[PDB]
Amino acid sequence: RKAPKSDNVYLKLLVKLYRFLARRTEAPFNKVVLRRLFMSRINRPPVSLSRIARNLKNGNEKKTVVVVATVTDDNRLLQVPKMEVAALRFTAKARARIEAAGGRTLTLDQLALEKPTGANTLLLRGPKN
Amino acid sequence: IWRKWHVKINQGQKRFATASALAASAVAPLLMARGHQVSTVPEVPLVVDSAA
Amino acid sequence: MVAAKKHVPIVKKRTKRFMRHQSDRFKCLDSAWRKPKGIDNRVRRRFKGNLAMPSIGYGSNKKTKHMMPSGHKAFLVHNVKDVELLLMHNRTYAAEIAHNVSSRKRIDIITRAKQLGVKVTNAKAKV
Amino acid sequence: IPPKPRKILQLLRLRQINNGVFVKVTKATAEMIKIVEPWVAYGYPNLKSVRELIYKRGYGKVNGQRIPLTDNAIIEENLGKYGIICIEDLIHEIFTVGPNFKQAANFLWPFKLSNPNGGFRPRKFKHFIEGGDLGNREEHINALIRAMN
Amino acid sequence: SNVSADLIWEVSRNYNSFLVKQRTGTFSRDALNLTNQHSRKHAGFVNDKALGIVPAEKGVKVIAKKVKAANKPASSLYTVTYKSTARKAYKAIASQAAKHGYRADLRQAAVARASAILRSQRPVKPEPPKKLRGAAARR
Amino acid sequence: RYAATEIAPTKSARARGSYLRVSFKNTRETAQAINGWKLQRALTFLQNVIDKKEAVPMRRYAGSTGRTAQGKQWGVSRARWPVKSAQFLIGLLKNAEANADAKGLDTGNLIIKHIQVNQAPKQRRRTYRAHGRINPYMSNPCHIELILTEAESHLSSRQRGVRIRRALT
RNA sequence: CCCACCCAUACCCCGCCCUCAGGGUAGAAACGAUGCCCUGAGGAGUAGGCGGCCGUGGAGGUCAGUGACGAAGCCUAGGGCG
RNA sequence: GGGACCGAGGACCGCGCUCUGCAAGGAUGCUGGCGUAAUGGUCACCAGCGACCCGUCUUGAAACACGGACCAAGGAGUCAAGGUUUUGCGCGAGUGUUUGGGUGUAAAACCCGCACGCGUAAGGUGAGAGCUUCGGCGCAUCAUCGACC
RNA sequence: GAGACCGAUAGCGCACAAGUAGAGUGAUCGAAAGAUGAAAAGCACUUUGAAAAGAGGGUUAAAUAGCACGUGAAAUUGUUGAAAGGGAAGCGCUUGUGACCAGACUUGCGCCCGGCGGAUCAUCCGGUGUUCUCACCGGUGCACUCCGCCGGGCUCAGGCCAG
Repeated sequence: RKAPKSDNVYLKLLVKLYRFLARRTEAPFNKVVLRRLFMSRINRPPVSLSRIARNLKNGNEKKTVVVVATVTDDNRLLQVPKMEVAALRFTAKARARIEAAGGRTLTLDQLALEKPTGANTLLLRGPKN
Repeated sequence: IWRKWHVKINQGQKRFATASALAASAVAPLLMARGHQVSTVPEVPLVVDSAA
Repeated sequence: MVAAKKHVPIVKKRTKRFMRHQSDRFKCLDSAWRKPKGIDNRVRRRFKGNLAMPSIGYGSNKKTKHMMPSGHKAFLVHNVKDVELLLMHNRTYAAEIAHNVSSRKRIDIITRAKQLGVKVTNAKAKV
Repeated sequence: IPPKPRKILQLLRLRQINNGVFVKVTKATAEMIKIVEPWVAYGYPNLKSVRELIYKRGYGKVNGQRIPLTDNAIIEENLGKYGIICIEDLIHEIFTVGPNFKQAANFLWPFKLSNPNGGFRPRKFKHFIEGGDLGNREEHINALIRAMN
Repeated sequence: SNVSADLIWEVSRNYNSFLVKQRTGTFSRDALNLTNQHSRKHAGFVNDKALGIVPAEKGVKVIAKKVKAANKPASSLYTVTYKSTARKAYKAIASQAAKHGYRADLRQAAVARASAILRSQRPVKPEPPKKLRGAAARR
Repeated sequence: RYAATEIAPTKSARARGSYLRVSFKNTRETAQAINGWKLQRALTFLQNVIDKKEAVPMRRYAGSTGRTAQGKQWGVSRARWPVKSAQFLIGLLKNAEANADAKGLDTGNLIIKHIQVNQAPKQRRRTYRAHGRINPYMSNPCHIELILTEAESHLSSRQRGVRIRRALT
């Protein structure tokens, strides 16, 4: 794909930023993020707070969590650990619960500033099935 | 006469659009791009005293 | 000024039009091109000695497209404000006053265009 | 054309008419050509034929593109890992069939030759030994190459 | 923030009140547009730093944007009228466009616009009489 | 309005008739017979047609038309005597002659410069036919107009050099 | 049996059009980036599928748009663009 | 040595050579006539070569058959309900104001109290995108052994 | 009271003396058909004609608006102008003839002299505005500096077809 199917102006800016990064860097992280900005919404399933909490259980703490999707809230999780999450969108409850725990929420353009090469990052995807 | 003349729009999207319209009204370049003669007025979000 | 920018020679691959099939025979059929949809018509099958079919092969050079023989590109103009839009394009564009512009407004457009050095395609209509 | 000769011509990169390729003689390759005899004329080229084919009609397959061989840097960038760094190394590889003939020949885009100057023969679709143009001419392919170049 | 030159271009690239569209090209009526062409380089109202030249009674009137007054239109344009020699006008305009990092890409375009206005202010030569040919000449 | 608009009305005399109940085809042929003639010659000819002394040639509308020796003057065999058409043409020629007298022209020098016959809106009359059909008998009227008028170098250097030498010698 | 010659849209070289594919383009002297530049290949086409563009009636905003010094419409062995 | 067709690009950069330079990543130099219907273009006609009348239907295909005197205007996959797939948008374990009520510059726009429709109330091993402090960590998904109801 | 409706083959069959004219024994069936001009100012008068009308003359901004009335396409027809035509015409490629035409060009740029006509010449000082180092106003700068014109010389670039 060359042009995203979305009509969002800010999504076009994100694509333009990461198209520049993918061309001028050798990081496969930037190519994955760029290609995920192009795909459809059904191809970008939501990632819940429970799923991200599972994936940093072992040793992936103090890392940057990056999903090119919307981050949702889960009522099954009673305690939310401190984490660094960057995503396309956050729900009102998921953003509040992350900030209440003590973590920080980022956008994809802030991620480019902080981690232009995807260093120390945990990249996840939602359940396709 | 049964032709679905009216359109159902989510109240969330209606309020999103109004917020975007208000924000664009504070942007000086967009005022000129829409045909408004904004050259002799200061403070594009022009606030006049309620006493006047 | 009157002289246009230096350009490659203007070539036209085909000069005559693409007449519609059997439009020479019927008055109801206009000469405007229509693609024949029949399965046995010899125009569609490209038999020799028949009318040609328009195609992208006849496409004119990109560097010479939309240029009149003088080497300018026509820009339709309705008032004096339109010719000042051409101030930066003396050598690349020419002014074409619209068919509904009055006689007195035409004099103003031509007077301004001469000041700007912009060529007018129809400067002698109502003179 | 029957399906069997069609596949061989695709495998020999003989897609259009007057396309020429270099093949090293081998029982694996000899039998392939013997099946496409009613469509090909082949023989043994000399040094002049190899030299003028590469110099005048030599194009390389660089990243899937047909790039003319106008400089030694083109050959070295694509065939320098085998020891071929110039135009004469490429000719030497093809003429004196060396260890890297497969890489040198496949690098060479199939040659696009003109129709012969002087014609083929009164009847060109008979075997060469019957007065035609098809089959093995052996050292007579050089005279044909001069006409098509 | 949410508003930038990149956003205003995205909002206003396809349609504007300044846009003129025909078959032979797209023009712009923006007063801060040096070449009157629709492009991000030349869209004055989009850009934070931009230039524009308009004729005066004698000379040129150059307007530049003030970055610290983007929300005050009445005090957002730095206006200089050049009524001296043509060469002095070109020197100031080019220095205005390049000596401090204020749209050095528009240096050549700005000087050309000043030249065209000064040339257009010159007296006009009378056109030669029209010559008839062939059938028209014989009638 | 008139069709021949290149004639100044001050130097000419004109006459006109509209919705005239005569055969269009017959009137067209007899108008063509007197085209370009003198006024007095046409008047004598049109009278002779009524008395069957001269015949009007049928050029275009002559399908299955008889032959006479009076057509030999025109070079055709098919000629006829449109009496009704001649009478209408006589009246218009007399009227145009009267208009010429009022203006002051010379009637002995007038020629028929322009004569035209056009078609009028058709009239209708239904006749009775067998097998359940009613046949129409549409008439064919015509318009007539006529006007009377008085009878009355960029040579090359080689080309220039050659011409100078030839002029000297 | 031998020599030369004739010509297909077929083969070779060059120009132009379009499509596809592969590359470049920001401490921006910077861009209809939906753009521009470089290289290579390809071009019949019914049913069918996808994309762009043209035209008509009406609506919103916009061109401080055109017009009795003449809108629209109609005629044109008068031109320009595609 | 004698002809023919062509001159694409537009500051420099490269490979090079016979180096005060050059035929080396694409034409320059000198000269003449004319500067107007002269080149060029549109029509009509003559001339040389070329060229079946369209559509429908049937059939492997033709042929037959059917419709066609001419022109202008009109003229045929639309609307509604219910399913369903894909794209964009909002919110997201929730979502849906517009039956209704309350304002209004009054069929617009703005707001929402109670129900209601649809949905919801944690392992081992091998691959595997992507990170890496080079030791390893491992999304989604698949294969296998699981665990629970 | 309104319309993102239709605009005289549309919209109700009916924008008009329309459920009328007309058809059928009857029940019933059922059309076509709007527009001169701001104002009739709807052509006095003269002449030819039996008349219908025609021609002058006149009203009018217009009769190229005369109640066969806004604008007035095509099929079809007349006249005039041009051309072609030994059992079809029409169509494609390429010249030629004849008629008819759109462009292009008319000079610009820059140097060297001479005659001028005028102080927005460089610098410095004050004020102001800005992109904070760049400008603009006022003064100084009253002439080998600067700006426009005119008269010469020269360079370069300029249209078409060619060698």
